[PDB]
Amino acid sequence: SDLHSLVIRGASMVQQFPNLTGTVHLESLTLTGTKISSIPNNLCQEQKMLRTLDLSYNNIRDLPSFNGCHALEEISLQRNQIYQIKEGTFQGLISLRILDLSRNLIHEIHSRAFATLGPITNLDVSFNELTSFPTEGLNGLNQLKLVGNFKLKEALAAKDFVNLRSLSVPYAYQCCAFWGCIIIHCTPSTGAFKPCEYLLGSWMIRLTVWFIFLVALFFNLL
Amino acid sequence: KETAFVEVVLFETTYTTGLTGRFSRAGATLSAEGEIVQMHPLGLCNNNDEEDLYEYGWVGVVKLEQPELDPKPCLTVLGKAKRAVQRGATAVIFDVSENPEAIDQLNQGSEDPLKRPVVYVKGADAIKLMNIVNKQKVARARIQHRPPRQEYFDMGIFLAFFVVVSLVCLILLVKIKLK
Amino acid sequence: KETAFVEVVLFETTYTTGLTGRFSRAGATLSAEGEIVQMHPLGLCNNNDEEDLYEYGWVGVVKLEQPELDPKPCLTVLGKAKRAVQRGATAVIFDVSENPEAIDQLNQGSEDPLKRPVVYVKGADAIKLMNIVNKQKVARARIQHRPPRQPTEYFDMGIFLAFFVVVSLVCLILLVKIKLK
Amino acid sequence: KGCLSCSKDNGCSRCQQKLFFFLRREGMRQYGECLHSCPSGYYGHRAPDMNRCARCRIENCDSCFSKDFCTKCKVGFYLHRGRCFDECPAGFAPLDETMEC
Amino acid sequence: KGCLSCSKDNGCSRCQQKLFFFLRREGMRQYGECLHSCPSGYYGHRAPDMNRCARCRIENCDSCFSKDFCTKCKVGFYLHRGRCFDECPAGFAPLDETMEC
Ligand SMILES: CC(C)CCC[C@@H](C)[C@H]1CC[C@H]2[C@@H]3CC=C4C[C@@H](O)CC[C@]4(C)[C@H]3CC[C@]12C
Ligand SMILES: CC(C)CCC[C@@H](C)[C@H]1CC[C@H]2[C@@H]3CC=C4C[C@@H](O)CC[C@]4(C)[C@H]3CC[C@]12C
Repeated sequence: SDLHSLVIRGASMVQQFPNLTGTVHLESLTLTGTKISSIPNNLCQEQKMLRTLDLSYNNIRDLPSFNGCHALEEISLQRNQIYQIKEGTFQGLISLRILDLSRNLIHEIHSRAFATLGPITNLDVSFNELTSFPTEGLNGLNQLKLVGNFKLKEALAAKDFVNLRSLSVPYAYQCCAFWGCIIIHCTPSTGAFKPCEYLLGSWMIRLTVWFIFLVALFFNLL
Repeated sequence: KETAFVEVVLFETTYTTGLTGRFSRAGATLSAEGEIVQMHPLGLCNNNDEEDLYEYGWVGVVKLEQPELDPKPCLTVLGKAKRAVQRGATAVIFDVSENPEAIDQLNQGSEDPLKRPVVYVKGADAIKLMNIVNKQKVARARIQHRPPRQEYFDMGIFLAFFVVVSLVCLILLVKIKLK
Repeated sequence: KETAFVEVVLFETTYTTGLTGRFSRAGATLSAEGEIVQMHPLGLCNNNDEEDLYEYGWVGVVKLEQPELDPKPCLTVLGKAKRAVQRGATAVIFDVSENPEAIDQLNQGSEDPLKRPVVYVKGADAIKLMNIVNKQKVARARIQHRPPRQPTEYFDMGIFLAFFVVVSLVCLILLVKIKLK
Repeated sequence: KGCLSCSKDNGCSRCQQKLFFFLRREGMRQYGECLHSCPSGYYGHRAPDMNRCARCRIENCDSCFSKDFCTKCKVGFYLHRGRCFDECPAGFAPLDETMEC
Repeated sequence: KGCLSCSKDNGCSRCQQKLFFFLRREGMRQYGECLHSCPSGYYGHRAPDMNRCARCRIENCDSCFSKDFCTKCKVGFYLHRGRCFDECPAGFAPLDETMEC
C-alpha cells in the first residue's frame, strides 16, 4: 500500500499480467522487455494516481478502455500488435501529455478518439501503415510525426492544427501543403524539386516553357 | 513590415504557443529572448527620480491606450521603448491594437535606430498574447526572424529576358528574307 | 552548421564582447539567449535521481576534458546536451578545445535531432569565453542564427547570364567553318 | 475600484479627481489601480495633473510623509526628526517608552 | 589542491581512490575538488569507481547519514529514529534538553 514505482524489464518469460489487487498507490508502472498480450480491463478501478504507464516491448493485441484515471500523464505503447483503436479508449484522460503508438499494426483510427483528451503536447503515431487519420481535437499538440505510414496518402487539414510546430508526414506533399514557416518545421523537407503552388515555379519560367511546347509540334507536323 | 516570430514557453515539460507580429523600424531587427514582464504605459515615464530595477534581460509587453485618453503623454512612443532598454529590457513588445497611429510613430523615427528589437502586435493576435500574460504566472518569450529560400524567382528575370532577346533577333531574320 | 557569433554581455551600463564559434548538427540551429551558467562534465550525469534545479533558460558552458582521462564516461557527449535541455537550458556551448574527437561525436548525431541549438567553440577563441566565465560574477550569453548575411539567392542571379553568354557565343565560331566550305 | 478608463488589461488607467494612482505588480502583469491613500511604504504626491503614489527611499521606514521624512520607522530604530536612528543622542530618551528618540 | 588532475579552469576533474568529489558552484563557475568528508548537509556515498558526495533530501536535516537517515536534525525539531519529527510519541523522552525524542 506504499509502493510508488514498479519497473520490470527484461522479464522475457512471463506471459501474464501481474496481480496488483492490493497496490493502489504506484506512480509509474513499466513492463518493458516482456511478453504481455492481455491488459486487464479492470485497471482504472485501482492505481488511481499513476502518472506514467509504459508497456513497450511486449506483443499486445488490443487495448482496454482507460475510463477515468484523470491523473495519467504519459503513455507509451510501442512494438505492440494493436490492430485497431476504438473510440472509447481515451474517455476523459485529462492532463495526458505524451502518447506514442509507433511501430504497431494500426490501420484504422476511429474519428472520435482524440476529441476528449486534455492538452496533449506530443502524439506520435508512426510506422503503423494506417489509411485514414482523424484530426478532431488535435488542435493543441506541438509535435506530431507519422513517418512510416506510406499507405496513408490523404492530405491533412491545416485548419485543425493551430499551434503545431513539428510535423513529420510520410510524403513531402502534406508538409508543403501545410504552408509552414506561425513557423512550422517539417522533417520530410519538400526541397525544390517537390513544389506545392506551381510545378514550373515562378511565372517567368512558365512563360518560357509555354513557348517551347507551342512551337515544338506546330512546325513538326509540317 | 518584416514579420516577427514570437512564441511563449511555460516551464513546469514545456508547452509552447506561438504567434506572429511585425518588426518595426525603430530598433535593430535581430533575435532576442527573455522573460515576459508586463509594463504599464504610464509606468515608463522619465520624470520619476528613482524606481525599482529588474534583472537584466526581459521582454516587456506594453499595451498602448487610446491617444485621446492622454492629452499630455509624459514621453513619446519611441521614448517609452528607449526608456525600457535603459531600464534593462532586451526586446520591447508593444500592442498597437488600440493606438493604430503608433506604427507611424515608430516607423517615422528612423533617424536614430535603437540597439535592440522593437515589435508591435496588432489585431486579434495580441488578444491571445494578453490572455497568456493575464493567466500564466511565468512565461518565456523568444522573438526570431529566419526567412529562408527567396532561389529560383531571382534567376527568373535572367532566364525570361534572355528568351525574348533570342526571339526578337529571329523575328528580324524572317522579316529581312522576304523583303 | 554555419558559424555562430556568440556574444556575452557584462552589465552593471552594458559592455559587450563577442566571439565566434561553430554550430553543430546535434540540435536545430536557432537563436537563443540566457544567463551563462557553467556546468561540469561530470555534473551532467543521469544516475543522480535528485539534482538541484535551475530557472528555465540558461546557456550552459561545458569545458570538455580529455577523453582518455576517464576510463568510462557515464553518458555520450550528445547525451549530455539532451540531459541539460531537460534541466531547462536553451543552449549549450561545448568547449571542445581539449577533446577534438567530440566534434565528430556531435556531427554523427543527425539520427535524432534536438529541439535546441548546440554550439562548440574550439581553439584559442574559447580562452576568451573561459576568462569571462572565470572573472566576471554574472554575464549573459547571446547566440544568433546565421550571424552573417549570405546572399544565397542574390549572388547567383547574374551567374546565369554569364552562363548564357557562352551558349550565345559558341555558335558564332561555327559560322566560320560554314563560310570556309 | 472606481475610475474613468479601467481597461481589462491595464487596470484603471486614470484616477477620478483626487485619488492616488498606484501600479500594483504581481507575477507578470502590472495593473494600475487607484487608491484613496498610499498603502504602506509609499508617500502620496499630489499634482494638478495626476496624483502619483510614489515609493519611499528613506532607509528603514514603514510609512513616510515626504521623500525624506519617515513617519513610523522600523522597530529596530528610533526617529529623532525624520530619520530612523539606531543611536539616540542626548536631550531625549532612547525609546521614550514609544520607540522614539 | 586535493586531487591530481585539477585543471585551472574546471577544477579537479577526477579525484583519488579514497576521497570524495563535491561540486562547489558559486556565481557562475562550477568546479570540484577532493574532500575527506562531506561538508555539511550532504551524505558520502562510496563507490568502487568514484566517491560522490551527494545531497540530502530529508527535510529539517542539517547533517545526514544516508539518503533517508538524518543524523542531526534542525534546531526546531527532535529526532526519533532517523526522521526530524515535531511530535514526540509516548514512551520516549520528550527532549532531554538536547533536541531528541
Ligand atoms: C549573351 C546574349 C545577350 C548574346 C546574344 C547574341 C545575339 C544578339 C546574336 C548571336 C548570334 C547572332 C546571329 C548570327 C548570324 C546571323 C545570320 C545573319 O544572316 C543575320 C544576323 C544573325 C541572325 C545574327 C543576329 C544576332 C545574333 C542572334
Ligand atoms: C543562345 C541560344 C539559346 C540561341 C538559340 C538559337 C541560335 C543557335 C540561332 C539563332 C540565330 C541563328 C542563325 C540565324 C541565321 C543563320 C544564317 C544561315 O546562313 C546560317 C545559320 C545562321 C547563322 C543561324 C545559326 C543558329 C542561330 C545563331
